[PDB]
Amino acid sequence: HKILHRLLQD
Amino acid sequence: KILHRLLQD
Amino acid sequence: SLALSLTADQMVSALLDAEPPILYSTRPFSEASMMGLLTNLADRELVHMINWAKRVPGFVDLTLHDQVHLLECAWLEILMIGLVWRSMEHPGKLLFAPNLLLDRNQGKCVEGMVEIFDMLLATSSRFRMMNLQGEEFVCLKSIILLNSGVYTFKDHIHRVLDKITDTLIHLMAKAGLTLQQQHQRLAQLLLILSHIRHMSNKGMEHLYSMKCKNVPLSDLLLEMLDAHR
Amino acid sequence: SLALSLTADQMVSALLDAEPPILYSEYDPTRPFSEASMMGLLTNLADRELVHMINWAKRVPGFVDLTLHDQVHLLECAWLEILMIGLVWRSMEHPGKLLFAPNLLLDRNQGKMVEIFDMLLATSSRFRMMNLQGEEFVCLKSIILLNSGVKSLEEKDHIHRVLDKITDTLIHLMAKAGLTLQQQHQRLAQLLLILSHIRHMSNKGMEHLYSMKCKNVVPLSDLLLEMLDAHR
Ligand SMILES: CC(C)Cn1nc2c(C(F)(F)F)cccc2c1-c1ccc(O)cc1O
Ligand SMILES: CC(C)Cn1nc2c(C(F)(F)F)cccc2c1-c1ccc(O)cc1O
Repeated sequence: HKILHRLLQD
Repeated sequence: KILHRLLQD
Repeated sequence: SLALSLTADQMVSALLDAEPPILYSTRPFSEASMMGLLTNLADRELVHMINWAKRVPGFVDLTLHDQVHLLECAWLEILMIGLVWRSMEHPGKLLFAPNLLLDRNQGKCVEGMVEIFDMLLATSSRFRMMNLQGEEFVCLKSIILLNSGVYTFKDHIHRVLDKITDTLIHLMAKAGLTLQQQHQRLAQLLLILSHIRHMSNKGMEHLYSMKCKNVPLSDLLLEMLDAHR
Repeated sequence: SLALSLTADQMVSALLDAEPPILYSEYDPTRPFSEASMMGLLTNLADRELVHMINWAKRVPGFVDLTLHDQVHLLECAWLEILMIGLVWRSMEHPGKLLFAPNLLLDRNQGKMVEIFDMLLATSSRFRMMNLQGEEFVCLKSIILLNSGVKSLEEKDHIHRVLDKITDTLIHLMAKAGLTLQQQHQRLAQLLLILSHIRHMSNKGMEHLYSMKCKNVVPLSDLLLEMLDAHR
């Protein structure tokens, strides 16, 4: 997984 | 330079 | 997609509204001090950029994986065009932040940095001699986000891009430019994106060198960097 | 000058007949592959194209108006971009294939190189869907030559005038083709956005063939070693 996946997700 | 002379010619 | 139904002036407003703020950062010389400051700044900016991108019309309509791809591909270009924009009123200066203005004499002390500093300063002057407008700037930014990774992999993105082109023209027209001046300015603006891409690639390389040559890098910064490998 | 005093039709005319020839590779199907040897084919092909590109650049309106040092700079900066867009143009009618030469058609299934391949393939696919025309292609190619690398630096202003000139030619071409104003503007942008992708492929490739050099394997003509070195 990746941090970008999370931040964009929000 | 090779390019320099080529440009001259 | 909502973006396609927006009017030119609605489009311009949404972009202005999604605009991230100008963040704040000891005259930096040496790799450590300069890169410590530059990375920290970029770290915080990336969080704003991400939430900015989510407010660019059409972007949200893409799958998460596609959003991730475009961000990974364009992040440094978007940081650089912002930097260049901020530096317009400061000839020979790079305004990384209101409290951090560097000139080329500081890039000189960092191996393989001055060349990129010079490139950024040149683009900044170019923007300036063109009287680049803020509304124009935001349009270029969205274009970079959507275009840079569109061929790195479609219809949707291309139409939204066309939409943005309509918006740029609309703006120049609203500014009183003639038809000829419109397509000439349009071309000039877009020709600079090629240079923006160039500075990003050379910068990305410089960073890989910095990474392997080990300043500490955030995990986010590390992931964005590895995306370009 | 003369470049500045040309009609759009004269401009398109100049560029068209200034076009370089399509060269053949040394590819031989009866001969075994090899990453190194297959690279030898590409470098050899590219090296011979450069000599033609050098003489093509001289016939790009307003290019010879520049000092030699500025001509060298522009070439050093754009050489690979120009080879790649020429390559992409040659491969338009060959979906999933890259036509390096009439006797050398390659698909992504070959190379060590695939990533850059897909970028070129994607670009060529872009030309097809846009139905890019030859007249438009020669304009894009001359724009790259003048744009990619742009005191007495009044040469910069001269390059810009020529660039504005070519922009008018593009619009002139689209208009005569029957496009509405909106369609012209849009198509102009679409073409210019592609140049950004060409710059990218150039930089990726440049960093790649830099390794090949250091990797001490593939032969590089002293001209390629020069051009490459310009980017380091
Ligand atoms: C520090 C890095 C994550 C971002 N960065 N990098 C820059 C470079 C170079 F290291 F690639 F050479 C040169 C010039 C600016 C660079 C930036 C950068 C750009 C914009 C910004 O707002 C903050 C930055 O650190
Ligand atoms: C071999 C080099 C001088 C030129 N080159 N390199 C290419 C690459 C890569 F090695 F960078 F990966 C990928 C695809 C094409 C490449 C070319 C090349 C481009 C156009 C052309 O007419 C001939 C070429 O060898």
